[PDB]
Amino acid sequence: FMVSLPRMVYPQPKVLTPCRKDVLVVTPWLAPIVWEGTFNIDILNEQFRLQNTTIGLTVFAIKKYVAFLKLFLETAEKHFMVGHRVHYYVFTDQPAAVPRVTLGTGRQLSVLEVRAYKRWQDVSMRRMEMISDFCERRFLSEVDYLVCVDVDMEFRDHVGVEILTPLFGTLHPGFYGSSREAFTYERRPQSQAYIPKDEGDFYYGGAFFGGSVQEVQRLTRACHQAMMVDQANGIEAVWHDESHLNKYLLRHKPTKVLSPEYLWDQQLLGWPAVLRKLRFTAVPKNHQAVRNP
Amino acid sequence: FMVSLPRMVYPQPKVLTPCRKDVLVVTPWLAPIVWEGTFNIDILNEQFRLQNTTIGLTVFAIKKYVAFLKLFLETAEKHFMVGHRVHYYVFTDQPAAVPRVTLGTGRQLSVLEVRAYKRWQDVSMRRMEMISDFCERRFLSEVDYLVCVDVDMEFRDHVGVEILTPLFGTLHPGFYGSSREAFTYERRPQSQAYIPKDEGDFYYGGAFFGGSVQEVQRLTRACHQAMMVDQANGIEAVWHDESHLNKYLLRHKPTKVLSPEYLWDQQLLGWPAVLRKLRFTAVPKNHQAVRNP
Ligand SMILES: O=c1ccn([C@@H]2O[C@H](COP(=O)(O)OP(=O)(O)O)[C@@H](O)[C@H]2O)c(=O)[nH]1
Ligand SMILES: O=c1ccn([C@@H]2O[C@H](COP(=O)(O)OP(=O)(O)O)[C@@H](O)[C@H]2O)c(=O)[nH]1
Ligand SMILES: [Mn+2]
Ligand SMILES: [Mn+2]
Repeated sequence: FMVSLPRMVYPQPKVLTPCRKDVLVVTPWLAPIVWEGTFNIDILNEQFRLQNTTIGLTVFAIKKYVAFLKLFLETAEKHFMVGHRVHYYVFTDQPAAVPRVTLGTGRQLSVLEVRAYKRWQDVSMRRMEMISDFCERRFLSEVDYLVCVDVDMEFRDHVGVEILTPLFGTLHPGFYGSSREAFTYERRPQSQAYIPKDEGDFYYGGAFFGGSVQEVQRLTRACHQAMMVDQANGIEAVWHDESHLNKYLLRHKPTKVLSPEYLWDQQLLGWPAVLRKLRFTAVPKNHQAVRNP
Repeated sequence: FMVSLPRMVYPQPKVLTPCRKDVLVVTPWLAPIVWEGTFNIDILNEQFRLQNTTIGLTVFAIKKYVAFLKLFLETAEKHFMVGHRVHYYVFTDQPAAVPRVTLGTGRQLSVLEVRAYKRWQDVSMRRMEMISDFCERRFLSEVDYLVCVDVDMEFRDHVGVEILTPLFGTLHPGFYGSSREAFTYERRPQSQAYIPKDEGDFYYGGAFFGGSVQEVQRLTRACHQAMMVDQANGIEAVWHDESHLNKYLLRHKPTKVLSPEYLWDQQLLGWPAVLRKLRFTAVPKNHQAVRNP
């Protein structure tokens, strides 16, 4: 914990030059918004390697979504926390369908067998319960941070220790330039996910969040308990786990926010100038086909 | 610790508008640089009041510097952490010379009697030993954060919970626009404070640093132990405690950096456009007169 950095030679920070002139790089509660140009990865790598950091990555591959694992894991090997200790946790109803992907040194993979729900909405929402539960089973004793992502994705560029913090969310790529009234929060007061039209900082994506194990256990437990209240009341939030994630992060502000570099869809949104890197991207899929037998 | 924010109405953060176009607002290790325009103090106040935060302020008033206490404490009452629990710790060789300043509710003051050294350099440097020591005597059991400042100063504007973080330093007002080779770090390899010409992020001021009690105890202990090594080797760093502070913060990066709004000298430097507020400022003094009998 008490550990000195070695001597390093790198460019001097420039106090009187903004690191970005086109985007917000800090939230109003002083959380960094992580864009390329904001960080020197050499300094961050040193800080996190000196603390012997282990990062857990959770991914759900239930029913037909096992098809996405090979690309997901291959590309994670090229781009996700390279040089750091990584533990992948693949949650699936089909252990035998997990592809045999070759891992770099210091990286391991565990297959966690879980039930499949019929409705895609329930598969998506029940990730919160399943993550919270495994926080006691394994994660508290095995990793320092958890990164919780969608599987229908691939890494195309660096995703590293710059994201690590007690609690982070990611700007949804559909909404980063939108006004809060256009955000697709849950708007029915009868749901635990309700956010009024005059509230909201950002629209966070359900496909990429994380933090310390303690903060992720808190978040996932809270979202699951809220879902259960909604279920008892006969209501399902408009965007499922993402709606609840958004309510949680409004009331418990994240300590870093990831830019849409970290959660993108090039088919739908192209490659705008404001994105210097496209790091973690959607794999094209046919919702109706892939979500049903 | 687990505490939800209430509903709040405030302006939506603007993802595609920088909060400052003229200054760096985040370090390359993703620490916020605190300037006006970077923070919504209403959100921060909520976060810190929900955690029932107590802030300790240490100040040394040794020998003739007791004269600075009345203005220092009066202006702290107007501007420093108003609304939060505050404990002032006045270190002095003359308990009876501490002025009777009226305090707001939830704010208290303790007088800590310490020895006076002859040389101003030693008075300044021995603050590290004295702070580290009182971390066990009182601070661990009494406060959450410590703010450690010069007494030859006055508050002129808000200094609040925006500064609070595990470890912070402040940009020295003489050097915030300077290249690292112009920084007045200790440049003799025989001193524990030595920093080579090609290293250094910022020139931090010895007059304003702080953090959690744990991190402040670490810092002050390390700087005192380094001073003692230098003393045994017959060398005194060029800028005394400030030199050692700079070496420490180079190797243990702060989690926030305060802009020179928080440490200014209007007589020497005026009021540049880049400073929207002048918060904590030098009181004009005659070094030779005030540092000697
Ligand atoms: O049949 C399913 C449906 C969903 N998921 C998981 O739930 C996540 C969220 O669903 P999806 O990616 O379909 O949501 P979208 O990105 O299309 O909104 C997926 O990435 C998978 O990890 C799954 O494993 N199987
Ligand atoms: O005789 C002295 C000399 C120094 N100090 C303390 O040490 C700090 C640092 O010294 P000073 O302010 O003279 O340094 P400068 O700001 O002029 O570099 C002061 O603010 C006081 O808190 C003191 O109390 N008495
Ligand atoms: Mn998806
Ligand atoms: Mn001073």
